[PDB]
Amino acid sequence: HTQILIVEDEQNLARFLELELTHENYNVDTEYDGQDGLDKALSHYYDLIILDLMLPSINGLEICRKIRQQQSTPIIIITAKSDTYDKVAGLDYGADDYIVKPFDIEELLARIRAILRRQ
Repeated sequence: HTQILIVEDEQNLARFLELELTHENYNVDTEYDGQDGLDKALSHYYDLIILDLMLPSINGLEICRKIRQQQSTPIIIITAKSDTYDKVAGLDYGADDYIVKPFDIEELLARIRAILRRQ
């Protein structure tokens, strides 16, 4: 059973993502703080981690780099706002995909599938 960690401080969006991913037979853990999210990722192996760029305590870009120092775990960054520099930084720091809002859940789910195929 595939395990996903969501690190998202916007509780409405965190809840939407959890519900939609659970409906696809994913087991989902959620953290609402950037440091709790980093701590959780480093203490348990997930199949894929979704990070919001804009997180409290430590932002998603910096969480991504710290995870990737220690693990090969797939990472997707999602964000409300971002230009090409932000995207390039996120992918260069270890993200496997980088998605700007608004996005349709069907695209997120397909990109998860595409990443997990190769694991």
